[PDB]
Amino acid sequence: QKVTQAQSSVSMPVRKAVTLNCLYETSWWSYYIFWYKQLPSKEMIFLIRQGSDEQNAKSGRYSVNFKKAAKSVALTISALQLEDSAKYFCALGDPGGLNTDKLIFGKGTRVTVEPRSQPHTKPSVFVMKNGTNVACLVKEFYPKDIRINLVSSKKITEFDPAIVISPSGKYNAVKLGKYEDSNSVTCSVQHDNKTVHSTDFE
Amino acid sequence: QKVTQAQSSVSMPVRKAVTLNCLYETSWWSYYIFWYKQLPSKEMIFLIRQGSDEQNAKSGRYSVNFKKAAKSVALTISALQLEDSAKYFCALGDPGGLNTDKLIFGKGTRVTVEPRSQPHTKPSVFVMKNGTNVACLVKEFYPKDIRINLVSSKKITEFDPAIVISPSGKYNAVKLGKYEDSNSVTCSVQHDNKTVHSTDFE
Amino acid sequence: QVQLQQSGAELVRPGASVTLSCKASGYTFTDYEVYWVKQTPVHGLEWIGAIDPETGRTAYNQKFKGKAILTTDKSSSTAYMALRSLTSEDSAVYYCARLKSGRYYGDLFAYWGQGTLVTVS
Amino acid sequence: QVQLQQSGAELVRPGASVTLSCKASGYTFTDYEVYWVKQTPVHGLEWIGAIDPETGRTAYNQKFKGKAILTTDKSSSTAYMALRSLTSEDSAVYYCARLKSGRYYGDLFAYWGQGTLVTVS
Amino acid sequence: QIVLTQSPALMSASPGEKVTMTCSASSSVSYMYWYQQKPRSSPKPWIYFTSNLASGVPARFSGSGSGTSYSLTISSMEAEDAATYYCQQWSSNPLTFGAGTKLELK
Amino acid sequence: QIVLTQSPALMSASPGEKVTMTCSASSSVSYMYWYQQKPRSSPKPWIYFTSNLASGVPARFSGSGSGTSYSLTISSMEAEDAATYYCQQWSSNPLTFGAGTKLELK
Amino acid sequence: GTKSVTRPTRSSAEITCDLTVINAFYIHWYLHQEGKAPQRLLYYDVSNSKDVLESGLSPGKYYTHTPRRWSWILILRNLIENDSGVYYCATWDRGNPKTHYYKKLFGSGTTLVVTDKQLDADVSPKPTIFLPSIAETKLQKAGTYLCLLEKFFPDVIKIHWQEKKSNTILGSQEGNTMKTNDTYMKFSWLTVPEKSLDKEHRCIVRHENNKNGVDQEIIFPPIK
Amino acid sequence: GTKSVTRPTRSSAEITCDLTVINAFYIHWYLHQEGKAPQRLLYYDVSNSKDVLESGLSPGKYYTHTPRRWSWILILRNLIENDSGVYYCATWDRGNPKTHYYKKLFGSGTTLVVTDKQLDADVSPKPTIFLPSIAETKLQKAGTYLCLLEKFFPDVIKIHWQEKKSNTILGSQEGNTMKTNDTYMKFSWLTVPEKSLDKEHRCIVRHENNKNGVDQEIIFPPIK
Ligand SMILES: *[C@@H]1O[C@H](CO)[C@@H](O[C@@H]2O[C@H](CO)[C@@H](O[C@@H]3O[C@H](CO)[C@@H](O)[C@H](O)[C@@H]3O)[C@H](O)[C@H]2NC(C)=O)[C@H](O)[C@H]1NC(C)=O
Ligand SMILES: *[C@@H]1O[C@H](CO)[C@@H](O[C@@H]2O[C@H](CO)[C@@H](O[C@@H]3O[C@H](CO)[C@@H](O)[C@H](O)[C@@H]3O)[C@H](O)[C@H]2NC(C)=O)[C@H](O)[C@H]1NC(C)=O
Ligand SMILES: *[C@@H]1O[C@H](CO)[C@@H](O[C@@H]2O[C@H](CO)[C@@H](O[C@@H]3O[C@H](CO)[C@@H](O)[C@H](O)[C@@H]3O)[C@H](O)[C@H]2NC(C)=O)[C@H](O)[C@H]1NC(C)=O
Ligand SMILES: *[C@@H]1O[C@H](CO)[C@@H](O[C@@H]2O[C@H](CO)[C@@H](O[C@@H]3O[C@H](CO)[C@@H](O)[C@H](O)[C@@H]3O)[C@H](O)[C@H]2NC(C)=O)[C@H](O)[C@H]1NC(C)=O
Repeated sequence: QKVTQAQSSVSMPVRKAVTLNCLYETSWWSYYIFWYKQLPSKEMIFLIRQGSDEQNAKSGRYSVNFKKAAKSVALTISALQLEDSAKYFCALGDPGGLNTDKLIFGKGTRVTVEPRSQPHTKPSVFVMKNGTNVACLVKEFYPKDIRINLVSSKKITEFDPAIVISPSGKYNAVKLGKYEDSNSVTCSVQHDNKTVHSTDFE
Repeated sequence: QKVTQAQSSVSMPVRKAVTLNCLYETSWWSYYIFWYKQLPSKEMIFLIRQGSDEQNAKSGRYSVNFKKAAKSVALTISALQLEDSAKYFCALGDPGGLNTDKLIFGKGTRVTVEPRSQPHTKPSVFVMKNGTNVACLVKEFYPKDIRINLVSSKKITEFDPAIVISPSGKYNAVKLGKYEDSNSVTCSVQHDNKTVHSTDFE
Repeated sequence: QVQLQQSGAELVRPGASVTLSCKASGYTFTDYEVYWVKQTPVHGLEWIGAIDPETGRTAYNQKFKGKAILTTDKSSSTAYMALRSLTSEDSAVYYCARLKSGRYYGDLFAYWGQGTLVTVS
Repeated sequence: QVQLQQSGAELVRPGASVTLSCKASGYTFTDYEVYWVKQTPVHGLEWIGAIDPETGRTAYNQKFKGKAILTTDKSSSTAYMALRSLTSEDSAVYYCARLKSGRYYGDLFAYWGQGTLVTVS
Repeated sequence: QIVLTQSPALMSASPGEKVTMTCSASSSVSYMYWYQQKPRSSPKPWIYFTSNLASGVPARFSGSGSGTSYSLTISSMEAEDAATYYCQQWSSNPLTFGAGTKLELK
Repeated sequence: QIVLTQSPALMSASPGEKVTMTCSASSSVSYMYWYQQKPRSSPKPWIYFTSNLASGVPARFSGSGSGTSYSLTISSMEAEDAATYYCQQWSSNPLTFGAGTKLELK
Repeated sequence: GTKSVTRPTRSSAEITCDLTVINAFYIHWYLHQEGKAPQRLLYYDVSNSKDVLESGLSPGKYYTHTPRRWSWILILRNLIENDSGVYYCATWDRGNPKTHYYKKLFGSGTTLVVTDKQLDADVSPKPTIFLPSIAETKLQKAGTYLCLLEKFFPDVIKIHWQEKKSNTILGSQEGNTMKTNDTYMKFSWLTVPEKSLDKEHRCIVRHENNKNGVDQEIIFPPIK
Repeated sequence: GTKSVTRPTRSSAEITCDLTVINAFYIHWYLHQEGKAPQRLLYYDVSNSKDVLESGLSPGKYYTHTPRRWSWILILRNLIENDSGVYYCATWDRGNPKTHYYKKLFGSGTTLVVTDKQLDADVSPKPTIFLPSIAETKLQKAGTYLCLLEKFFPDVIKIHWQEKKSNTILGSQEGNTMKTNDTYMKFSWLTVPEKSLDKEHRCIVRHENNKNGVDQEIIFPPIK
C-alpha cells in the first residue's frame, strides 16, 4: 500500500547497466509490480510487470530482481541507449483481477545517459545575428566545460548556454544575447586546454 | 402550491375580447401571479404580473381580475390580433424576494383566433407538378368547408389539405399527391354553394 | 350607482338556523366577490366570510369556520349566509362589503351595506 | 558451485542466547536473500525467518516473531540468527535456504545447508 | 393573525389642534388601510393606502409610518365626532381590523 | 495460514506399482511445490511447479490437481525410501510445509 | 429559433442556454412536456459552483457546465424515455426595489427527443420544389413557389423565404407537419407578384441532422 | 503530443481522454504533480453511468462526460491552485487469462495550469529566426537555422522541423525553456548539409494560446 524509491537520480554511460530499487509495504497476499516510463514529453509507457507469485520476468533489456519476503523489486537495464533519459516509476499494482484496482505509484527515479565514445575534438565557433539578437554557436566539442563567452561593451541581457548531445556522439552548445550592437559582437569559447575566438573560422 | 386552468381551448374572433381563468391553492401569505405566452415556435414571453397585495395591474391589451379571498386570477385580452394564437400559462410565482424561488406553472390554455372580415369570395384553383408529385392550390376562398379533391384513376398516396389564413384575411388551402400520372391529374374544389374544376382558369 | 341592500333586523330563538341576504345593484355581480363582516361592541368587527359568485369558492375565518356557510345566486344577484347556535353571544351587526371596481383602493372595502342587527334571547 | 555451510551442533543451557551462522559461497551474496527454516520431529518443518543482505529487511513468522532476530554481513558473507529461551522444547534442526538463481524454480528452496542440530536440557 | 393594537383608547381633541393616532402591528405589514365610522351608519372607506386619501375626504387627513406602527394625522377638527375609527390590513390571511379609536369633540 | 494437510500418513508401496499422494489445502493455492527428504540429509528441491520436474529427478514423478487438493504420482518404485516427503506453498504469507508423507519400501 | 438534440437512449445529452446575462447568480432549468405543466428540475449557482436539484430526482443525472465565463450547459448523464421534452433556461430579472423581480426570463428552449438506436436511414430534409402554374388569368401569373421538405425525423424545422438579398423576411404561409410512418413532412408556399417575379427565391430550412450541419438553402430560379 | 489547458482560478476546466478503446468498462483518471507520485482521482463506469471517486475529495468537483459513443472528458467544477498538474486517462488492457491484465494503458496526459486573472499580455510564441553564418571553412557552409520562440506563458511547446515535404521528420536538437520574469523562452537549431541546403525549411511549433489556434509554421527561405 506504500511504495518508495530513495534514488533521486542515477547517471550511467551508454554501455554500463543500471539498477533501480523499489521498496514497498503491502498487506495484500497476491499482487503485481508494474514499471512505467515517463518521457520528457509526458507519457507513460509500460515497461515490465512482475507477479508476486511467478518467476523473474525478463523482457528485452529490462530484467527484474524480485524479493518476496523482503518485498523488494529492482529493475536492471543492460546496455541502455540514448533514449533512456526518462523517469522510471514503480507501481504496486493491486490484484488486477478486477477492472477497478488502482496503481500505487512512487516518486520515480531519474536516469541520465552520458555518451560512450570518448575522443577529443576542437570546438568550432560561429556568430549568427538577427536584428539586435546575437547567438554564438559552438559545435563539435567533447569537453563539457567550455564556459563560452561573448565580448561586448554594452550588456542588455544574457541567457545560460544550452548544451545537448549531437547525433555523432559529441556535444553541441548554443548561447544567445540581446546586445545593443551587432557588428562588434564576437564570441569566444575555451577548449579544455586552449581557447579560440571568432576572429578565425571566417 | 397548486395551479389549475380547466379551459382546454378557447376560440374568439379578432374584435372580441377573451378571458382565461386560473384557480390556485397556496399556503403562502404573500405571492405573485405571472402570465406567460408560449408561441408555436416554443418560447416563453412574460405578459403580465399581478401581486397578491397591490391593485389590479393593466398593461397594454392585457388586464387581470384578481380575487384574493377566492384565490382566482383571470386574464382578459381585448381586441386581440392574429398573433394571439399561442398558449397561455398561469404561474403561481413564489415570493420573488429570493433568487431561488421557482414558478408553479399550470396546464395552459390554448387561444385560437378567427378572421374578422366576412365577405364571400369564389376560390381559384391551380395544379402544379414536379415529376410524379402533384399539388392542387385553392386560393382566395372564405368558406372553410371546401372538401377539395383531385381526379385520377391511380391513387398512390394522399395528404390532408393544409388550410391557413392569408394576410388579406381570407383562407388559403393546399393539397398534395404522389399520383402515378402527371398530365391527366385535375383538381376540383367545392364552393360553399358551387363547385369548380381546373378545366377553366387556364 | 353601486349599492348593496340587506334584510332587516330579525329576532331569533336560541337554537335555529338564520339566513341573512344581501343584494347588489349597479354593477355586474359575476366579476366581484362579496365579503361578510360582523361588528359587535365588545370584540369590534372582524372578517367572517368571503364568497365569489363566479365560481362559488368561499374563504372563512378560522374561528368562524363551520359556524357560517355562504351561498350565492347570480340570477337573483343575492348572497345568503347561514348562522347556527346563535344563542352564544352572537348578537351583532352584519355588514356586506365589496372592493372598489378594479381594486383601485387595494384591499379596502369600498362599498358597504346598511347592516342587519341580530339579537338573540 | 553454489554451496551453503553451517555451524556444527552446539549444546546449550536452558536460558541463553545462541547465534547460528550460515556462509554462502559460489554466488553474489548481495543479490539473493537467505531463508531460515526449523525442522522438528513433532511439528515438522516451518519457515521461521527471511533476511535480505542487500537492505537488511527481515520477514518473520508470527509465531516465531520476537524469538529470533537475524543479521547479515556481506564482507564475511555470513548470516546469523539469535535464539533465546531455548529450553521450551526448541531442540530441532536448523536449515538455511535459497531460491534458484533468477527464481527459476518459483518459490522453491533450491539450495539448502547441511543443517545444525540444537539440543537443550 | 396580527392583533393590530391601537394605542389611543380615547381623545379629547378640539378645533385648531392637529392630532395623531397610531395603529401598531405585531408583525410587519406592507400597506395599511383605515376606516371611519359614524353612529347609525356603516364604516366609510376613507384611507386606501399608507399616506393616501380616498372617497373624497378632507385634505387634513394624512398617513405615515414605516412597515410597523403606522399612524394617521389630522390638522384641524371640524364637527366630526370620529375622524378615523378602525384599521385594516390584509398582509396576513386573517384580515383583522382592531378595537378602534374614538375621539370626543371638546 | 493454510494447514496443508496430507491424507496419506504411511504407504507400503512396492516396485511395479504406481502410487499417488495428495496434499489438500484449506484455502485455494495458485501453484504447488514439493520436497523430497532422505535420512541424514536436507530436503531436496524436487518439484518446482504443478506438474513440473526440477533438479534432475526421474521422469516417473509427475504432478496434477486443480487449485485445491493438488497431488503427485509416481509410476514405479526403485530403491527410494521416500519418493516425496513434504509440500510447500507461498500463496499465503505464512509459508507452511505440512506433516509429510513417508512410504516404506516393501 | 428553437434547436434540438436527438441523442439515443443510454447516452449523455447536452443542452445549451441562450440567455445573455452578465451578472446572473442562479440559473434555473425547466422541463415542459406535452400535456403537462412546466416543472423546474434544478438551479445552478454562480457565486458558488454547487447546483441544487429538486426532490424526486436521482443525484448525478443533471450537471451544469460553464465552458466560458457566461455560458451554462445542462448535461444529462443517462437518457431514458419520458425524459423527452422542451428544456428552458430561466433567470430572474432586474428591478428588485420597484417592479419587484418583474420577470423570469426564459430561454428559447431546446427540444430533447430520445429514440432507440437512431433512425439510421439518412433522416434529413429532402426538398422537392414545384414550378408555378400558368396563371395569367388572375394575379398576372403571380405563381406560388413550393418548398416540400419530405423526410426528416426530428420534429422541429424552420422554413422561411428570401430574395437574392437577405435583409427583409418574405411572408410565406406554412402548411403542416404530417407524420409519415417513420418521418415527418412539411411544405411551404409563397405567392410573389409579377413586379418582383424577376428575382430568384431562396427557401431556407433550419434543421438538425442537416447535411454539412448548416441551414439548407434551396434555390428557385427566376422567371421573367 | 501533450496538450494543455490554462483556465484561471474559480472556473471549470475540461480535459479530454486520448485513449481509443471500443469495449472499455471503467476509465480511471490519474493526477501527477511535480515532486509527487501519481495518484488516482476517480474512475467512471461505462455499463452504468455513475462514477466513483476516492476518499478525501469533495463530491461534485469532478465530472465525466461522453459527448460521443467513446469519448470521455473530465470536468473540474471550481479550480484553485494546487489543482495544477498532468492528468492521465488510464484503462486496463486485454489478456485477462494469460499475461493477466498485462498493462494499464495511460493517455498522453493533459497539463492543467491554474493562474489568476490570466496573463492578458498576448502570450503566444513570437519567433525570431536567425540566418546561417558564413561557414564555408567547415561543413561546406552547412549552417544552423534557429527558431527562437520568445514569449509564451504555458510551459508545453513542441518544436519540430520539416522540409517542403512533411513525410519525414528532420532531426533537430532542442535547447531549453528558460523562465523569463513572466514568460518562457525556447529555441531550436538545425544543421542541414549543402546537398539539401537548396530546400526551404519550416519550423513547426505546436502550442496552446496560439494565434488562429493552429500549429504555427515559420518558414526559413532556401539559400543555394
Ligand atoms: C423538380 O424538383 C427537383 C428537386 O428539386 C428539381 O431538381 C433540381 O433542379 C435544380 C435546378 O432547377 C438543381 O439545381 C442545380 O442543379 C445542377 C446540378 O447540381 C447545377 O446547375 C447546380 O449546382 C444546382 O444544384 C438541383 O440540383 C436539382 N436537384 C436534384 C436532386 O436533382 C427539378 O429540376 C424539378 N423539376 C422541374 C421540371 O422543375
Ligand atoms: C410506412 O411503411 C410501411 C412499411 O410496411 C408501408 O407499407 C407499405 O404498404 C404498401 C401497401 O399498402 C406496399 O406496397 C406499396 O403500395 C403503394 C402502391 O400500391 C405504394 O406506396 C408503393 O409503390 C408500394 O407498392 C409497400 O411495399 C409497403 N412498404 C414496405 C413494405 O416497405 C406503409 O405504407 C408506410 N406508410 C406510409 C408511407 O404512410
Ligand atoms: C529577422 O527575423 C525576423 C523575424 O522572423 C524576420 O522577419 C520576417 O521575415 C520573413 C522573411 O524572411 C517574413 O516572411 C514574409 O514576409 C512578408 C510580409 O509578410 C511576405 O513576403 C510573406 O507573407 C512572409 O510573411 C516575415 O513576415 C517577417 N516577420 C516579421 C515579424 O516581420 C527578418 O527578416 C529577419 N531578418 C533577417 C535579416 O533575416
Ligand atoms: C521582468 O520585468 C521586470 C519589471 O520590473 C524587469 O525590470 C526591468 O529592470 C530594468 C533594470 O534592471 C529596467 O531597465 C531596463 O534595463 C535594461 C538596460 O539597462 C533593458 O532591459 C531595458 O532597456 C531597460 O532599460 C526595466 O525598465 C525594468 N522593466 C520594467 C520596469 O518593466 C526585469 O528585468 C524583467 N526580468 C527579466 C527580463 O528577466
